[PDB]
Amino acid sequence: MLEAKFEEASLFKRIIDGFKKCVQLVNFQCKEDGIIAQAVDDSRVLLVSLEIGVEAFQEYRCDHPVTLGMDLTSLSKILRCGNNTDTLTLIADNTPDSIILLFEDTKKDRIAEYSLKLMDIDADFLKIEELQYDSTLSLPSSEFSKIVRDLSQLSDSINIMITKETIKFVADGDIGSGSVIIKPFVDMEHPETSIKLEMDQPVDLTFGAKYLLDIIKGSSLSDRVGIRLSSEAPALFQFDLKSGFLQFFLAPKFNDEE
Amino acid sequence: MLEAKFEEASLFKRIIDGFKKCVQLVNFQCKEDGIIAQAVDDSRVLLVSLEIGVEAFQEYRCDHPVTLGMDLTSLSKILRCGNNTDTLTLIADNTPDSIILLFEDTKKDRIAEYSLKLMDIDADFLKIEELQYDSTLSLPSSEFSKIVRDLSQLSDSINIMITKETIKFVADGDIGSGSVIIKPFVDMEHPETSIKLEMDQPVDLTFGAKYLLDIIKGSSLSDRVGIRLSSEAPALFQFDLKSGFLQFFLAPKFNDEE
Amino acid sequence: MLEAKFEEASLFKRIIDGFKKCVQLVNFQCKEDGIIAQAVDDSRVLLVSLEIGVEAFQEYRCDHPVTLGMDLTSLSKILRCGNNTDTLTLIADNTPDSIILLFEDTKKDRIAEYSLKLMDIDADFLKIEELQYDSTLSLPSSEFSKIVRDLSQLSDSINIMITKETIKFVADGDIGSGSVIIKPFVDMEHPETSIKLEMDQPVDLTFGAKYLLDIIKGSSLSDRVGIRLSSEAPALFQFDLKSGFLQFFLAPKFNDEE
Repeated sequence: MLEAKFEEASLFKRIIDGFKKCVQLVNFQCKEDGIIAQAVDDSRVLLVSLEIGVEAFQEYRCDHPVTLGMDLTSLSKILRCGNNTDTLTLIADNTPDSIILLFEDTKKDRIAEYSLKLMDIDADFLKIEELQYDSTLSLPSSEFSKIVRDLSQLSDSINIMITKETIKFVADGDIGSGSVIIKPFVDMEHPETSIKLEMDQPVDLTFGAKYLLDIIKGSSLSDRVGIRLSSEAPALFQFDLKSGFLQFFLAPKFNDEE
Repeated sequence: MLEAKFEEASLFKRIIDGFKKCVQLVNFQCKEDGIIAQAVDDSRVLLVSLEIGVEAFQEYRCDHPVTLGMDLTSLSKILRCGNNTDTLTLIADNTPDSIILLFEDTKKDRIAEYSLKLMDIDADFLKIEELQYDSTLSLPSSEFSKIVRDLSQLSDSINIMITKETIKFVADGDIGSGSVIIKPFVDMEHPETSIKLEMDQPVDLTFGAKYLLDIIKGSSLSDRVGIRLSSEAPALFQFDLKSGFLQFFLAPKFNDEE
Repeated sequence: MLEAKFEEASLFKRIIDGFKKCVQLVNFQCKEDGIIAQAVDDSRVLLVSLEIGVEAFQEYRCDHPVTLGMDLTSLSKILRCGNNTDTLTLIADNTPDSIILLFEDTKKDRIAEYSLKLMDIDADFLKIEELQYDSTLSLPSSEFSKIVRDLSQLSDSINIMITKETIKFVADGDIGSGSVIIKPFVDMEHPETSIKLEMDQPVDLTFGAKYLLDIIKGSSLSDRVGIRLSSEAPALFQFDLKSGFLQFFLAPKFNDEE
């Protein structure tokens, strides 16, 4: 058996929106200590990796490990079916015929029960996070989202450049160009808004804006976004959940296509 | 002559939205005691039947009966032309060249007058309400609307099932399934929200979701919705107006297409 | 050099929306005393003419005259890139390679700099305002906008008719007709809302609704709209800026196409 009760369905809804772009079908490995899920896009340049621990649920129980393969368009369709604030419960049995999603509101009446037919997916799981990235920064998710959205209208390629205490986002395109330059600082009235940066090596990488636009919709899960960039590996964009994370690994455009 | 002054145009606007889906042209029989109107969809599985009495107007006068045949797309276009709160007045003469819609706001200046060319429709009027239905229920229009909207994304056929004190809405589809189960109760703090049910015979009927989605947009006219279901007749969905009603008769899917 | 600092980017954004409809590329002549710009639509029936004086800026400096030819779709794309309240600064040099747009918010950090490649446009500048128009009226921009939007759904041609103290807007079309009749008055509690009219000659002109819909989006720049109409010239619709204007000259439909 498996019973995972979210305190508010909105968290699961936004987690799956993190995947609803950018990728199609997903395996959800539920183990005794929580849920992991991974998904690669078709061009195989962006991996989405979710980890929800037990404390991020209001209740959680998994007797044996169980893998739930799900169509994200169909699961999203099912996930529009409550309020954001209803307690959504995932329920499955030993070898799962299908997953069962059980909503419940503050008015304990009229409980709604959906069921998603589970598909079969072959689980090629990737561990591609490095130990050392060339630079690490963190900034408010809102601010990263606006930078990406704005620059995405000038060209289809956004270029992130890190020098000593200087983070430069640039898009040069046919019509024109744009450049947002941010610098590290500590806001004392609100550590909400600070911009942290550790630079071990300057970086100059360029990413497709399609994918950065995909990545920034995790802003609805975390106040802040962590960006680990490296010339030797895909870049990592991390949104921290209440004891968990949603991660986007994105490969930069190559040298000759910059 | 005919002068029918709505206190607020929004009521007429929402009544015609009740028809703007699901059907195209409509006859409006205006008699000394108010307005009736009827309209069948093309597949001839859903009838929309409106009755507005005199008291639902702020003023009403009809010397002789008169039938106003109207294109609902065109009348809707005309009906976007004020505020929701302006006093809309229908005006016609003995044998009507066309209908005249006269708006007026709280600032008695700049009055706006539209005219809709009347068409010719042959009035095949249907009296298909039964005396006894197998079961009758009533529930808040908001709640019925959310049930229908949610379940409509899983399959194109919603199945209503009434057993002793148990009302079950179910959609099973290709991707998955959903089931909302409600039970009768009396809310004392708010009779707004109660769920009434009289069951003389259990029912198990299945309706096309296209049409239930059409039906639920009468939620903007009434706090509550009344559903009379029967295996021997089309189901009746009723929204009560201030001394009147908007009714949807919907034929269930047949036995072999369930 | 040229440095023109708007106190709020929203003004420039709305000015360019005034052009984003109805016309494609535009020359902006910046001289020592401010900015002028002109643009004709393809059918050559509507001219848009902007004049921003120095006081409409929070800061302004232009050493020598300079013409900035801009793609309005591309400049609009760039103009979605801040907040409405950031101080947008236009910057160019003696002979301009391209225009530079520099945003700045209340939080003086992270300043964003865009650049629009300038095109080459041949400046056929028109001075088509008359001395005497047949009639002049002024009314709230909101009210003119609603009249146009409403009447635009009945036909594609709106007909403005001015008699002694009577301003009549009419659209007769295939489906039906509509007519808004306004009359001059002075509101004392709010000169905001008054309707002024000087009639030297009655007018009966008819305008394509495509273009009136284009014209009314200047409502976001001025509380009021001034309409000079004449049978001997294109009609002039004027929105007054804080020491400036946005003007729409629109040729009426001819006599035989009324």
